[PDB]
Amino acid sequence: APTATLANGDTITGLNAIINEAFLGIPFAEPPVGNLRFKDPVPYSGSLDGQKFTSYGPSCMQQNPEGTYEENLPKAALDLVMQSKVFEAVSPSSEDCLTINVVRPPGTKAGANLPVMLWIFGGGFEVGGTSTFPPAQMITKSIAMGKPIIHVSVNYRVSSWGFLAGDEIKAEGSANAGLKDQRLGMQWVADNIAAFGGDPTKVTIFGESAGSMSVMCHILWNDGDNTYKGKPLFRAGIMQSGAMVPSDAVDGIYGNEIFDLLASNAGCGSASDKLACLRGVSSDTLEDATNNTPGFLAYSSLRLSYLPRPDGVNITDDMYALVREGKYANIPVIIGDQNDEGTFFGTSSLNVTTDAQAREYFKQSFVHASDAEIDTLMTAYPGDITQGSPFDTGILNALTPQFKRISAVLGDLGFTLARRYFLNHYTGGTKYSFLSKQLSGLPVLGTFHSNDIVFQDYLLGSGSLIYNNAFIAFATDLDPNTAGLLVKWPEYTSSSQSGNNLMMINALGLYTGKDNFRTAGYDALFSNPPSFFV
Ligand SMILES: *[C@@H]1O[C@H](CO)[C@@H](O)[C@H](O)[C@H]1NC(C)=O
Ligand SMILES: *[C@@H]1O[C@H](CO)[C@@H](O)[C@H](O)[C@H]1NC(C)=O
Repeated sequence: APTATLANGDTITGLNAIINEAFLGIPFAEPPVGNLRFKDPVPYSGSLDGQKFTSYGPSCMQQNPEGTYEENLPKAALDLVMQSKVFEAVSPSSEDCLTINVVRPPGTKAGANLPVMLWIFGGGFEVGGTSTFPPAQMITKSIAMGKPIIHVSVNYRVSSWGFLAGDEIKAEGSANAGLKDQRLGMQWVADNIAAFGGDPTKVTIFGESAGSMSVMCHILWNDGDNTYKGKPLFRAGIMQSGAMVPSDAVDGIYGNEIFDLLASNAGCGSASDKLACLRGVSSDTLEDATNNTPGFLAYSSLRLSYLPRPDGVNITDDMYALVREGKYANIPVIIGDQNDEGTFFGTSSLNVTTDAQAREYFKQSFVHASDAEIDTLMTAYPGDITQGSPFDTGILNALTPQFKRISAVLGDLGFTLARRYFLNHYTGGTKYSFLSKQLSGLPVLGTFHSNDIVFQDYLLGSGSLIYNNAFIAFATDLDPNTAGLLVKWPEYTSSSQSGNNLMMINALGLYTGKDNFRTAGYDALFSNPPSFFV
């Protein structure tokens, strides 16, 4: 059985899985229960000496997503969403969930000094666990290419438990507990990964969906100061679908509104101090109260109930303003998207069939947008069913007359043109961007949000060349191009550059292209980015 002795001298045992060795379920913070609820995580004080860490612990508490998709998707599309599992609640779950997991090449030991890939999971900041993202395909591929890596994944608090907001959270200085969980997991790696064979100065953080939005928050955290004990906590970042979070400050209208609603639902509506009251209620009361605020696949969709918000302390301002003001870590980044990011989210508003209904849906999801702004938005993404997402499928996939334009707006603001805005203002390091069209022709969803998880962790396809091989090459060497792929990946300087600046994936292989599509959407959306915050 593998062993490792932590920085403090505790010797722990892990698991020999033949194709790798796993140290699963190590606690890194005190259980955030009772009056530690919603507060910053506290370092685990306690001995792990003599203990065995052979299985994943429970995930943190999950919010029910509230989707209807399983009755509107064709069997082919549905089979693939079932597989990524990013839109499902994980089980088992517990408030005592803050554990970290280290998975390494067989025969690895202290002094091997391998690059470390730190994975951050993320379904809508409301669901997810580390147990649903198998490290074995990434590790087996790293060994095969002679660039072995260690895979570390960290649990963090999602939903009310991890991202409650409003005036009282703000006053107490407890905003964005979930991101602080991740950050403390990063410090733990800085202080203990050398004992497992890793090199703390070679950490690349990567994630997909809310986990990718998290990597962006970590680049902007403390105005871009990512150092811990005179060293950087990470040297590179990979963002699979997700850039800045389009959100109002922690004490803005919706953060407050969801707080009041949750406190009433938990039976704290008449408390003078609602946080004290919420730390008093039972785990079941808190879970039920949370499940009475909207889940991300409900009609509110990406007007998310729980998500990272600027607090003036650790995320000091509006994340678009921080990016154009240069307040970020200076690291090399890979950031990319699936071609049809918003189609899965489009299944939430399938009762919107007319333009007037569409106008009301945009006006209620974006409360800061003026009519003029909503008018420009609907001109940039017209009703014309050939111009929506799944992109370039003509008259196909139009579940409703508005499904494809709502899907185009959600995909772009949430993920695809938010990446372009970052790439056009980030000068912190070399930029590499990709866009996948691997699943072209898949009915209703196209190359949908989270399909990369299947080809990164379960199956091999043209996309695995980027999701495994290029990402291991980037983690090791800080250049994707050492993977030795058939196509050379172009460095991205800006969307207006001459020449191909995007690595692209189709059903058969890789090729390059340009990030110059839907410029009208990009100007409707990002001329004044606050107008479309939630
Ligand atoms: C948040 O910001 C303050 C400085 O404003 C700092 O003292 C604190 O440690 C930061 N928290 C984290 C988790 O980095
Ligand atoms: C669609 O359904 C939601 C509830 O699921 C409702 O609140 C909303 O107003 C409906 N919109 C239209 C245009 O029917």
